Amino acid sequence: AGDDILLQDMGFGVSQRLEQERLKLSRERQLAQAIEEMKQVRKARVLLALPKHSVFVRHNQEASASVFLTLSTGTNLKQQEVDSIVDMVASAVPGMKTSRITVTDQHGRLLSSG
Amino acid sequence: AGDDILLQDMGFGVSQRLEQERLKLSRERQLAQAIEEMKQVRKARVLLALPKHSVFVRHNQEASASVFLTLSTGTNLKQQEVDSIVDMVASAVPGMKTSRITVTDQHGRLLSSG
Amino acid sequence: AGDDILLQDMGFGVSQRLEQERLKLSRERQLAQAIEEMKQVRKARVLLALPKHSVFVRHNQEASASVFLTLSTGTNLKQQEVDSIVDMVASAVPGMKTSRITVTDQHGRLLSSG
Amino acid sequence: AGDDILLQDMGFGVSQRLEQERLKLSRERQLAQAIEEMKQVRKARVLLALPKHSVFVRHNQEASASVFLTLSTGTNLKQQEVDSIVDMVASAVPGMKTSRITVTDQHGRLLSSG
Amino acid sequence: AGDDILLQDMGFGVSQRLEQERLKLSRERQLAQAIEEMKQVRKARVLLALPKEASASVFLTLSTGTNLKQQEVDSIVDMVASAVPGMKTSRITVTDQHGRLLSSG
Amino acid sequence: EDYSVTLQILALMTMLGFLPAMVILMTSFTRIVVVMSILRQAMGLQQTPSNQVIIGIALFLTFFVMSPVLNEINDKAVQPYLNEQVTAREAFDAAQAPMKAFMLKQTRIKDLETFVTMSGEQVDNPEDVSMAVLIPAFITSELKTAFQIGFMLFLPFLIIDLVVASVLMAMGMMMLSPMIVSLPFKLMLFVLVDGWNLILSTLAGSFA
Amino acid sequence: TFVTMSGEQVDNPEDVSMAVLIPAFITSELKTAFQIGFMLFLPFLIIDLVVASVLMAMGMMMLSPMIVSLPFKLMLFVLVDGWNLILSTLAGSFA
Amino acid sequence: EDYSVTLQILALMTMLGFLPAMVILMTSFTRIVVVMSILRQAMGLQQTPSNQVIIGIALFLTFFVMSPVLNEINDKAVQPYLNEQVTAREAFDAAQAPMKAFMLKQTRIKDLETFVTMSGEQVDNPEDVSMAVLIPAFITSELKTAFQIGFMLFLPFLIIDLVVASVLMAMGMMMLSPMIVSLPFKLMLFVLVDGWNLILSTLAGSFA
Amino acid sequence: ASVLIVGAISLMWFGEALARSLFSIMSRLFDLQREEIFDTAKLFDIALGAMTDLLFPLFLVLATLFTAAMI
Amino acid sequence: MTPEMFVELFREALWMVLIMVCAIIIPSLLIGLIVAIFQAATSINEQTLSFLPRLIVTLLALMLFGHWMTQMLMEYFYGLIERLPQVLY
Amino acid sequence: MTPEMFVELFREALWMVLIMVCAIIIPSLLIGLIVAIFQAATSINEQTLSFLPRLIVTLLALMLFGHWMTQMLMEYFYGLIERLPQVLY
Amino acid sequence: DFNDLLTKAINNVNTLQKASG
Amino acid sequence: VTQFMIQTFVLLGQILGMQSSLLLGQLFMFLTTMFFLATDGHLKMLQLVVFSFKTLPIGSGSLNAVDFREMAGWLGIMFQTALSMSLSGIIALLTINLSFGVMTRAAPQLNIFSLGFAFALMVGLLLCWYILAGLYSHYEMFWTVGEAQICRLIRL
Repeated sequence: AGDDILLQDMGFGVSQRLEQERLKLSRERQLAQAIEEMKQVRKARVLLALPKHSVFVRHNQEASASVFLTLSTGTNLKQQEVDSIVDMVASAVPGMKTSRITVTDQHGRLLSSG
Repeated sequence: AGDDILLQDMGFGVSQRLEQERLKLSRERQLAQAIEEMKQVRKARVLLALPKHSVFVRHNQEASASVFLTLSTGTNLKQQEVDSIVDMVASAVPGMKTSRITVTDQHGRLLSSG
Repeated sequence: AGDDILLQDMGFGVSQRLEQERLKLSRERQLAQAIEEMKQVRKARVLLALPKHSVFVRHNQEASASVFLTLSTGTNLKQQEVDSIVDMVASAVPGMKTSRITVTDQHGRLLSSG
Repeated sequence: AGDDILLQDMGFGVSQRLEQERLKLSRERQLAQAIEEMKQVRKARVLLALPKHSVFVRHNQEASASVFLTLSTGTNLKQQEVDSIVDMVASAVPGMKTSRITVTDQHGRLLSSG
Repeated sequence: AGDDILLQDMGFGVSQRLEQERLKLSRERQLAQAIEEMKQVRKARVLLALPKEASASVFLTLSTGTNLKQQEVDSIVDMVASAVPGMKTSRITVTDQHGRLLSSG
Repeated sequence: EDYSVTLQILALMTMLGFLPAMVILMTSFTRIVVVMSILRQAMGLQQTPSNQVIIGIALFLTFFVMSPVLNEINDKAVQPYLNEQVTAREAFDAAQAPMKAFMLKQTRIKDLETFVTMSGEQVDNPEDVSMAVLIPAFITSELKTAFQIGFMLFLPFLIIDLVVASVLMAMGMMMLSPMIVSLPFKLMLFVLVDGWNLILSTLAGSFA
Repeated sequence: TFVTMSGEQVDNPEDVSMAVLIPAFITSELKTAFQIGFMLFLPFLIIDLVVASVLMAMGMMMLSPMIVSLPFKLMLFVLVDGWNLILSTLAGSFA
Repeated sequence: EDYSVTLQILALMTMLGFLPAMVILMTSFTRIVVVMSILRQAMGLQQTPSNQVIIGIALFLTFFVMSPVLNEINDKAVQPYLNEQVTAREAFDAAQAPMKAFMLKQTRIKDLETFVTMSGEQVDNPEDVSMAVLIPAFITSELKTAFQIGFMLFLPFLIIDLVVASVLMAMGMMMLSPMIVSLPFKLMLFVLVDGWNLILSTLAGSFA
Repeated sequence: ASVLIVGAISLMWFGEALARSLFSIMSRLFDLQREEIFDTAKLFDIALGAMTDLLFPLFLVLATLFTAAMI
Repeated sequence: MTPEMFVELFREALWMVLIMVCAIIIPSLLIGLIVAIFQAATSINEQTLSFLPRLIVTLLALMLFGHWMTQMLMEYFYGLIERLPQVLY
Repeated sequence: MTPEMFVELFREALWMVLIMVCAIIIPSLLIGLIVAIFQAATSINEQTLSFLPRLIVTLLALMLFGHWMTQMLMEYFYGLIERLPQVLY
Repeated sequence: DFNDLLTKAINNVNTLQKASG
Repeated sequence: VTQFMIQTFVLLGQILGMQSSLLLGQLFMFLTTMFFLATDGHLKMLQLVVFSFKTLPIGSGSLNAVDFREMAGWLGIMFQTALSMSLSGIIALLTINLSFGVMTRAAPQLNIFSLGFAFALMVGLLLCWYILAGLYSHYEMFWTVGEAQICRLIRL
C-alpha cells in the first residue's frame, strides 16, 4: 500500500519541487514496506537524498539513503543480512552507489558507513 | 491484473513525470504476477529504476532493479531458480543487463549482488 | 480475444505513450492467446521490451521478451517445445532475435536465458 | 468476413498508429480465413511484424510473420503442406521474404525457422 | 508523521521560498521522528542549513541518566549526514541537554 | 614530414577566411542568436534591441561558453606546436579533437543517424564521424534546441497577451487594441523577473 | 520547350545538348521546389487559420493571430522533428 | 619597447574600423535608442518619427553625456601622447581606464558576478576586471535599465488611452475605436508638458 | 442622447480637473531620479500611485454619466 | 501537379481546420446559446455577461483536446510528407 | 520535446491564464447580474448604466489581486527555467 | 593563455621592427 | 537640422493620415522638399557653412556639450511644431467623427466599422486639402527657428 500516492490524481498546480518530493516519498514508502517483510526487522524508516544531477553544471553531489531499523526484542543482524539490505536499497533507487547507505537501529549501533 | 492502469484513462490532472511512474508501476505489478505463479514464491514485490536514456551523445545510467520475495513456508531457492528469476526480470524491462538485479528473501539471505 | 483493444476506440486524451503501451499490451494478449493453444501450456503471460535501433552500437537498445507459463499438472517442455515457443515469440514481434527470449515455468526451471 | 474492418468507416479518435494496427489485423484475419479453407487445418491465428517503413528512412527492421494453427484430431503436416502455407503467407504480405516465417501446430512441433 | 507537510496540499497563497522551507521542515520532522526510536534518546530536535555548504545541528534530550558514547553519536551523525543530500559528515553539530559537545563543526 | 612553413601559413590563412563559417556553424553562436530573436518577437517590440546589439551579446556569450574548449586547443595543440614538440599535422588533429567532442555533446543521435545514412558511410561508433557529417548534424540540433527554448520563453508573454485581451473583452471595449496595453506588462514581467541576466545565464548553462 | 526554342533536331532526350539542358533542368527544379514548398506551407497555414477563428469566436477581433500562432508553429516543427524530416525528404527527392 | 610609428598607425586604423561597435556597446547609445524606441511605440505613431532622426538625436545625446568621459580621455591620454610625454602603450591604457570607470558606473553587481563566473576567471576587485567581461555586463544592465525607463514612460500613455476608451464606452458608443480619439490627446499632453525636455533630464542625468 | 450631452457638460468642469490629473501623472512618471530607476519596488509604488490617483477623477466623471442615464 | 490533386489537398486542409475549429467552438456556441435563453427567460439583455462562461469553456475544450489536436496535426504533417513522392512523379 | 511534454506545458499555461482572468471577471460578472436584476425590477431598458459598476469593481479586483497575480506569473517564469534542463536532458 | 597569444605576436613584430630599424 | 525640418513635415503628414483612418507623409515630404528648393534653402545652407569657416575656425573650435544638448532637444521641437500645425485640423477630425458617432448612436444596428472607415477617410483627405492651403506660413516660421539653431551651432 505504498503506491497509493502514484495512483492518486495529485490534483493540479503542484510545483515541480513538490512533485519530486512526493515521488521520493512514495519510493521510501514502498521500500519500507518491502523491508518490513524481513523476519528480523519490526519497523523500518527510509530516507532518500537524490541531487539534481544537471550535467550542465559540473558540481554533482551523488545520491544517498539512510534506513533505520527498529529490530525485534532480541536478535541481531549478521553481515549477510545488512549487506542484503544495503544491496536492495541501493539497486531500488537510480544512482546511489551502494557505498553511500547508512544503516542504523534503535540500539544506536552503526552498520554501514557514509 | 496489472493492466488495470494501462486500460484506465488518465485525466488532465496528471503531468508527464507522474504518467511515467504509473507506467513503471504497471510493469512491477505484472512482473510481481509472473513471480507469484511459481510454486516456491508465495509473494513478490518489484522495484525498478529506469533512467531517461537521454538523447544526444552523453552516457546513460544503466537501469537497475530489486525484487523481494517471500518464499513458501519452508524451502530454499536453488541457483537455477534465482537464475530464472533474474533472467525473466532482466529481459522483461528494456536495458538493465542481468548484472543489475538484487534478489533477497524473507529470511534475508542475499541471492544476487548489485 | 486480445483484439478487443485494437477494435476499440481510444477516448480523446490518451497520451501517445499510453497508445504505445496499449499496442504492446495487445500484442502480449494475442501472443498469450496463441501460446494457450499449446497442449502442454495451461496459462501464459508475456512481457515485451521494444527497441530503438540506432546505427551507433553504443546507443542501440535491441528488443527482448519474457514469457512465463504454467504448464499442465505433469509433463515438462522438451527442447523442441521451447524452440517452437521462442521462434513463435521472436518472429511475431519486430526485431527481438531469438537470442533474447526468456522462457520460464511454474517450477521455475530456466528454459532460455537472454 | 475479414474484410469488415476495411469497409467500415473509422470515426474520430483513431490515429495513424491504430489505423495501421487495424489494417494489419484485417490482413491477419483474411489470411487465417483462407488458411482455414484447407482440410487439414481446423483453427488458425496469424501474427505479423511490420516496421514503420515510409520512404526516406533508414529502416533496419525487415518484416516477419508467425502463423499458428491447430489441425484435425489426427494427421501430421508434410513438408509440402507447410511449404504451401509459408509461400502463400510470404507472398500475401509485402516484404517478408519466405525465410522469416515460424509455423507451429497444436502439439508444438516447429515447422519453419526464423 | 512529519510527512503530513508533503501530503498536505498547499494553497495558491504559498510561493516557492515558503514551499522550500516547508520541504526542509518536513525533512527535519521526519528525521527527528526516526531518531526518537533509539532507546537512549527521548527527544530530538534537528535543524538544517541548506544553501539555495549544507550542515546540520541535532540536539538530543536523552533519558534521565546515560551518556552517548562515541559509537552512538557516530551512528546519529552518519545517519543525518547520509539522509540529507550533500552535507558531508564533517559539518554536523551534535549536543545534549547537559551541554556537552558530541560533534564539532 | 610535417607541412612546410609556406603550406602551414597557407592553411592558417584559409582558416581565418572561413572564420564566420566556423562561428555560425561550429559554435554556440546560432542557438543564442535564435533564442534572442524569438524573445524579441515574443514581446511587442519589433527591433528595439537592434540586430548589432543582439549579435554583440551573442559573440561575447559564445566566447565565454567556449573558453574551456578554446583553452583545451591551446594547451594541447598550440603550446606543444610552438614549443616544437608535435608535428604540425599532429597539432591540427589535437586542435580538432576537442572541437569535435564539444559538438557531439550538443548533438542529437537522430541528427547523426540521418546524416550518416545520407553520406552513405559505414560507421558505428558516434565519435569517429567526419566533420563533413558532424557539422550539419550539430547545426540542425542547435536550431531545434533553440526553438524549444524559444517556445519556453514565449509562453509567459502569450499568457499576458491573452489575459489583457480577455479583460478588455470583458468590459465590452472590443475596439481597443490589446497589443498597445499588453506591451508595458510584458516589459514589467521581464524586468522584475530579471530577464536579461536570467536568460543569458540559462543560455550559458544550456551548453553542457 | 527549349528543344523547339533552340531549333535543333533531337530524336531522344538522353542525347540533348548541354546548352539546351541547363535552362530546362533549372526550370524543372524551380517548379518542383514550389510543389514541395506548398506541402510544407499547409500545416502552418492550418494552424494560423485555426487560431484566428478561435480568437474571433470569443469576440476579440483586434488581437493579431500571428503572435498567438507563432508558438504553435514552432512546436509543430519540433515534435515532428522538422529539421530532420524536411532535409531527409529533400535528399530523398533526388532518388 | 614602445610601439613603432608604423604599428601605432595600424592600431589607430583598427579602432576606427570598430568605431560603430564602441558607440553601441560601450557608450550610452544603447540605452537612449531603446528608451526612444519605447516612446515611438507608446504613441500611436508607428514609423512617423522615422529611424534617421532618432539615431541622430541619440548620437548627439551620447556626445553630450560622454563629454565628461571623452574630455577625461583627452586630458589624461591624448595630451601627454601628443606632447610626447608618455609612450603609446601607457597612453592606450590611460585612455581605456575612463571608459572602464564609466561602464562600472552604469552596471550592476549581480550582472558582473554572473559574467565573471561565466568567464571562469579569478578576481576580487571590480575595478580591475577585464574589459572583455565588463562589456556584456554593461549592456545587459543597460537593457534592463532602459526597459525600466521605457515602462515608466509607457504608463502615462496607457493611462490616457484607458480613460478615453472608458469614456467612450460609458457614453454608450461601443462602435468607435479609442485609438483615433486618444491620439491627439496623447500628443497634446506630450507637448503642453514639454515631454521631451523632461525625458532628456531623466535620461541624460540618469548616468551621472 | 441625454447621456452623451451630460458627459460633455461634465467634461466642461470635471474634464479640466481630469486634465490636471493627467498632467500630474505624466510629469511625475517622466521626472525620474537615479535612485528611483534602479529600484524595482519604487517603480511599482509610483505605478500604483499613478493608478489610484487616476481612479478618483475618472470615477466622478463616469458617475456623472451614470446618474443622468438613470434620470 | 494535376489540378485534381491540388483540390484534393485543398479540401483535406479545409476539412482539417473545419474539424479542429468546430471541436473547439461548438462547446462555446452551446454555452452562449444557453446563457442567451436564460437571459431571455428573466427578460434581461446584457451583452458582456456571456463572456466568462464562453472563455472558461473554450479553455477547458483546449485543455481536453490537447492530445487530440497534437496527434491530428502530427499525422497530417506526416501524411503530406508521405504523399510527396506520389506527386513529384 | 515529446508530444506529451508540449501538452503538459500547454495545459499549465491554459490553467494559468484561466485562473488569472477568472479572479478579475468573476466580480464583474456578479455585479452585472446584480445590475441586471435591478433593471428587471424597475423595467428600465437602458443598457449603459451597468458599465460603471463593472469598471469600478474590475479595478478593485486588480488592486486586491495585483500582487498575487504578478507573483504567480513571476514564479511561473522561474518554473519554466527550472524545468528547462529537464526538457533539454 | 589564449589571451596572451595576441599580445606575444604583437610584441614579436614590434621587436622585429625595432631590431630592423 | 535640415533632416529635422523635413521629417517634422513627414510627422505632420502621418498624424493627419493616422487621424484620417489611414504614404501621406510622402506627399508632405515631397512638397516640403519643394519648399526647401523654392525658398533657396540649399543656397542658405551653403552660405551658412562658409560663414562657419569665418566665425568658427578650423584649427581651434568644435561643438561643445551645450550644442549636443540643444541638438538632442529637437525631438520636442518636432512634436510641438507638428501639433501646432495640425491642432486645428485634428480638432476638426475629432469633432466630425464624434458628431457622426453620437448622431448614429440612436440605432446600434448601423454602427460604423467599415462604414466609419469610409466616412473618416473622405473627411481626412478633405482636411488635408485645407492643411496644404495654409502650410506655407507654418514652414516659414519653422525655417526661422531652424536657421537660428544653425547659427547658434556655428556661433554666428
